[PDB]
Amino acid sequence: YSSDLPTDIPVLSKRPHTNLLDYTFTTFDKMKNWARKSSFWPMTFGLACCAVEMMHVSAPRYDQDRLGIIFRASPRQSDIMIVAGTVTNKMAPALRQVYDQMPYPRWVISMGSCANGGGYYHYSYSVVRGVDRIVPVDIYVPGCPPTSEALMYGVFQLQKKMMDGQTHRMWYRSY
Amino acid sequence: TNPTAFAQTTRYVKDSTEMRTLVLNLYRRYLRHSRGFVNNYNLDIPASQVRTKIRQEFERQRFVKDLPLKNVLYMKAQMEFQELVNFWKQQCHVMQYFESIKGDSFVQKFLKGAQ
Amino acid sequence: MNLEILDLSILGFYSLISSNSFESIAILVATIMPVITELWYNYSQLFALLYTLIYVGAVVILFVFILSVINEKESGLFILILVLLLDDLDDNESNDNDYNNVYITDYADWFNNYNESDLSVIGNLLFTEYALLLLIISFILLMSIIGLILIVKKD
Amino acid sequence: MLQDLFNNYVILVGILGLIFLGVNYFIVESPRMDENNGNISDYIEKSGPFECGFSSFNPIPIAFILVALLFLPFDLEVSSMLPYIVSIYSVGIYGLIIFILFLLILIVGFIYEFNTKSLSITTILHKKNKALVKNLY
Amino acid sequence: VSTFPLKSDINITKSGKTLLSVGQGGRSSRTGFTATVFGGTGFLGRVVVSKLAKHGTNVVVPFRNDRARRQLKVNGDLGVVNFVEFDIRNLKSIEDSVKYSDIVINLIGTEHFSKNFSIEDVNIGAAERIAKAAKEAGVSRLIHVSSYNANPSSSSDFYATKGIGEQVVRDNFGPDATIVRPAPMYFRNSPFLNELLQIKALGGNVIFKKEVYPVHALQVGEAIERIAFDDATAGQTYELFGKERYSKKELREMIKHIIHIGYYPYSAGFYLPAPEPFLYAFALIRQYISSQPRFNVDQLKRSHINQEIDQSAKTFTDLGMVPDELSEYLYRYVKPHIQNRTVYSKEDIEKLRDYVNTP
Amino acid sequence: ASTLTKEDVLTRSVSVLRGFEVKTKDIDLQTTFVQDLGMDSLDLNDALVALEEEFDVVFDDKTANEIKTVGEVVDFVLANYLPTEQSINHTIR
Amino acid sequence: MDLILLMLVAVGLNIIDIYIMIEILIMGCTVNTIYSASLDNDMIGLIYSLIQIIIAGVESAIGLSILVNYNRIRNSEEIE
Ligand SMILES: CCCCCCCCCCCCCCCCCC(=O)OC[C@H](COP(=O)(O)OCCN)OC(=O)CCCCCCCCCCCCCCCCC
Ligand SMILES: CCCCCCCCCCCCCCCCCC(=O)OC[C@H](COP(=O)(O)OCCN)OC(=O)CCCCCCCCCCCCCCCCC
Ligand SMILES: NC(=O)C1=CN([C@@H]2O[C@H](COP(=O)(O)OP(=O)(O)OC[C@H]3O[C@@H](n4cnc5c(N)ncnc54)[C@H](OP(=O)(O)O)[C@@H]3O)[C@@H](O)[C@H]2O)C=CC1
Ligand SMILES: CCCCCCCCCCCC(=O)OC[C@H](COP(=O)(O)OCC[N+](C)(C)C)OC(=O)CCCCCCCCCCC
Ligand code: SF4
Repeated sequence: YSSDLPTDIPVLSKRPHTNLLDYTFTTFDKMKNWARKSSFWPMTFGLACCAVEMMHVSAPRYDQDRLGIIFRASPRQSDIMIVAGTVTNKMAPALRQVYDQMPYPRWVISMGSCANGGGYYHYSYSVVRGVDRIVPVDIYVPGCPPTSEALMYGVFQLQKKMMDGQTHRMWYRSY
Repeated sequence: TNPTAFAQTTRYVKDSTEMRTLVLNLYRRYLRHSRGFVNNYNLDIPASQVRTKIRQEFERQRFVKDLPLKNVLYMKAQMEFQELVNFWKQQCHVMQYFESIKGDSFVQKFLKGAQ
Repeated sequence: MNLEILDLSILGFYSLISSNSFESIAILVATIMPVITELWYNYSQLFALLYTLIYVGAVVILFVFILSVINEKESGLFILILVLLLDDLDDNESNDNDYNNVYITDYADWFNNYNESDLSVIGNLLFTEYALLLLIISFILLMSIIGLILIVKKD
Repeated sequence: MLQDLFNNYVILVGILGLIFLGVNYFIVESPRMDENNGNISDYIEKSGPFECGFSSFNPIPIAFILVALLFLPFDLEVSSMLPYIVSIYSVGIYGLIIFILFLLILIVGFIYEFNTKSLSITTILHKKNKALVKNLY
Repeated sequence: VSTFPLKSDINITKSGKTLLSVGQGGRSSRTGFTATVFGGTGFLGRVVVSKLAKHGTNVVVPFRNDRARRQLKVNGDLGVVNFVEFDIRNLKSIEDSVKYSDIVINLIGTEHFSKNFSIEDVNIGAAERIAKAAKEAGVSRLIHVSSYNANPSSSSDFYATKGIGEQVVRDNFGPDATIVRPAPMYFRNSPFLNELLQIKALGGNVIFKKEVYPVHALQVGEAIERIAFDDATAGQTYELFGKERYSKKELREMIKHIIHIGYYPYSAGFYLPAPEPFLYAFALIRQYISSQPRFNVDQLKRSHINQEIDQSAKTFTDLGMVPDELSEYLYRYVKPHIQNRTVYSKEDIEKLRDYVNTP
Repeated sequence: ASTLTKEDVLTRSVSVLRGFEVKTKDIDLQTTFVQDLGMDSLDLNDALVALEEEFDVVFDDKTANEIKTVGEVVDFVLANYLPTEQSINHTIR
Repeated sequence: MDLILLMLVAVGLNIIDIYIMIEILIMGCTVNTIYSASLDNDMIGLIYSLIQIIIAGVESAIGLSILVNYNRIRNSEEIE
């Protein structure tokens, strides 16, 4: 057959808009990502001492609600899952069931040392050494516990990633 | 306080013969719930398979001799019954319970690293 | 193109294929709504509302109330279609051909200077002319209140 | 009089309903776009019940069932007072005396349910106590 | 898998690198390899990638979809699974995923041409660029995946381009390259089965009369794993298929009967007799109106062609693995879509299969 | 009602017994369980539980050590057979 | 095609389904009454319709009250 693939055509995250369609599907991506950037509804998965900080963000001093963050208990209504606190072995199968029920798109934030890599209880017979063995993670917040601002900083960095989503342009250019 | 479903008092049995009859009823209790274990945990193996594995479990350790260690083996097997019948173990643990499992010559172990 | 006919044809289908008590309850609502709508137009608007306030608002949400306390368990397609198509051939509940296919009119009169709603006349008659009917119906409702307790209340 | 404007409103709301149904089927990114792991029907893990994470396997009391049944009488009582609302004047005193009788009969129904405590949920299955008494012999 | 995949702890590649595996084969063990799995984010890749990472082989997975690569990192340990953003039209990004790679696996293959790629441009143009670029970086081993009915002279676009994909690789990577032909695999969210479970399958009689040799995707996932760690299997052609022969129409009624799906099949749309021109016209019309990959004109022809076993190739037993039958695994993979559950065991599939064939 | 008779239990009992390793294929009322069929504890429990799955009758702990013949089980089912209660839909409509 | 009793096929196979059919049948008599009352321009017929709706309402309550007690009877063991 006849085939000729160029070589200097760049990757999607580096490819500039060229024609008018590349501006149309960038509008749809920004408009759609802006909706998810603002309506950032995590799930109250507080497990351990890290959960106290996740409450203090909702406290009047920081007021997560001002940024459009409204915790939703049910996984179906929550598009984020802030895994805060130690993930014991007795919990890990249950955590996977809660994660798999989140409709796409879905993000996971690992807050604190226990959720990241084991933390204090890394050498425990009944502690998962890092929740990344169970669910994919998009951002890691370091601390013990991370300060209420550190979680907000971790939220902001993930927001900056969501605003970089290019799904509807990917169909036009990478698919 | 009200004890949960399928509970028994922890008693230090001081008879060889009574322990024999306690076990025999227990083995039937597992077989009676053979259909349930398939439907409760959604196991891929049919009802006859579970009974086959349960029999392989009961046949395995029937030759123990110490009565003080008979009660301990009867006590913990009761807990395994109580945990399973009350639907306490997660689905994954039962699936992996039955999914567990000939050696190799010295040259085969020498080359790769043995243990 | 009376679109009222199509809706009944659908309801005449799901009634035959109804399997569990979910389907039968939905038949009741899907019967009331063509009743309510065809009464809102055409004949009487007052009783199109009086259906909704009483039928749906009192009995139908009591149907689904008890049904959740009852149970939830569990020819072909050409026969069901054949049954409907033959059942649809004749749809004249009357057989007075002159009375069906001839239209009429009424002549308005200006004598009733005291125009009032149809409900005001009903109240003006049910509360004065036929008060006995009203007072017996109250007595029946009293019987039900005492009747419903004795049947259900175990003690 | 003249409800053509209302009719168009009813049509518009009906048409607007489909727009709520259809807009999702067009705006959402396809399954391959986010993770491609599976369709809704195939993704049984997601398309399943939620029970706080752990998998599991309404016999309502008499009172709850009894309150619902007693709604049917009292609702027919209230909804049968509609004729008196639009004709409170013309029926005059005679309608007013009939109307009060139509309630006093229904008050006896109200009185009867009050005394028997039929509405209360009641707590008889539990909360029992006894006094310890020595039985010297 | 078992406990440790490598036959010997020290393995020398064709490039002279001396790789020593460490550990007892756990998550925290290593094997010293670096297997770049192109198209790893796909259905087949997520099995190829998973097995390689858990045993300690570094996996470089070039992706074009950003949100689909996140789940591949769970399988490996820290640094085991690596990511490179790329496109087949970006040559430089291709050379980023092969610079440190000792194993290069090719899985890229499409059935539907899009507004950016044709069937040839992917089964050949991607494969040719990938294979030739890997050689220039001193890649020791290349493994390739093609159709199960590769034929240079076939009138089907998929089979014609996939066959030429075998030639163009061997003229680019050279004698070292290997070609593996997988039969339609069945697994969770398998494209082979997703067509059978769909209720509204227009042209169901025509599409499902094709014949196949279904193979369990896990074994093919291990089939590449066995080949990866061995240098004895260079320059070969492998066709992997299952012993017991099944046809889609035999499966479709077998599938439906397990789900217990009187009047319903006649109404919901299970059997949609449609004219042959209409099927050809419908596929063409959607090809310019659709936005997601639909049923293609090419799969209208493939439905008339049955699977052919090639005797020049080598079976599973050549690698020491006995292929598993669809009977022992068909029930569990549709168990998501199904008083007392009836589990259709391995033998009882025939008794179901008996009930389908009986008129 | 209890529609099982003595013959019905006896006829269907053999088929279950023909499904397990039995020393002789001749089984009737007089046939034993431990002696004629050579069944030990675990072997005999599977057949006894199997008859519970077909005859739908539960054997208690009192009879456990007191079972010696297959006629007793056949006669036991008749004394302990009831039809499961049918919901309001099945019974009256 | 009503003389072949076709409506019996359209009824469900539970006691609650029989209750529904009766109320549909009684509702047919009210719609006929409203048809007769309106055309004649008679408010005596509309009084009859109001009574039919009210009376048929009570009958619904008594039927479900009996059914609920009947259904409770089967599950009336109350051992715990
Ligand atoms: C706003 C309109 C929304 C309509 C939603 C349902 C549309 C389907 C058509 C139903 C209306 C036709 C009239 C018959 C009443 C429904 C009886 C019925 O059988 O519904 C079937 C419905 C669809 O399921 P299906 O697969 O077709 O049947 C087999 C299901 N195992 O399965 C069901 O049991 C229905 C589940 C939802 C029940 C909601 C309450 C019923 C709908 C009330 C509003 C509709 C009013 C009627 C409109 C049509 C009037 C002719
Ligand atoms: C496109 C058309 C669609 C039409 C829809 C209906 C299709 C036909 C369905 C079956 C019709 C049978 C009934 C016919 C109508 C009822 C009888 C009737 O009204 O009379 C018509 C017919 C002849 O009447 P005719 O003599 O012409 O009267 C003229 C007087 N100037 O009377 C007859 O002689 C009919 C013969 C009836 C006698 C034999 C049957 C009765 C015995 C079996 C009854 C079944 C059991 C019922 C038991 C009663 C319960 C106690
Ligand atoms: N059981 C089966 O699935 C069958 C196996 N095969 C063949 O085996 C091979 C494995 O494919 P399989 O995983 O099973 O199915 P998929 O179609 O899901 O695999 C496609 C993979 O290759 C990528 N791909 C396709 N086109 C491009 C492109 N222009 N540029 C970059 N990447 C591209 C995809 O990227 P991405 O997904 O990230 O967009 C994906 O990673 C295929 O060739 C298939 O035809 C033969 C018959 C059926
Ligand atoms: C009818 C449908 C409902 C309403 C639709 C609107 C919903 C809200 C849209 C959110 C948009 C958004 O988020 O835009 C804001 C984001 C945030 O910037 P950033 O993501 O960091 O990239 C920007 C920086 N760059 C590109 C260098 C990396 O982009 C923009 O600054 C877009 C550019 C500004 C556009 C201004 C001109 C267009 C005006 C259009 C209005 C008349
Ligand atoms: S990381 Fe520290 S604060 Fe957070 S749960 Fe673990 S021990 Fe508690």
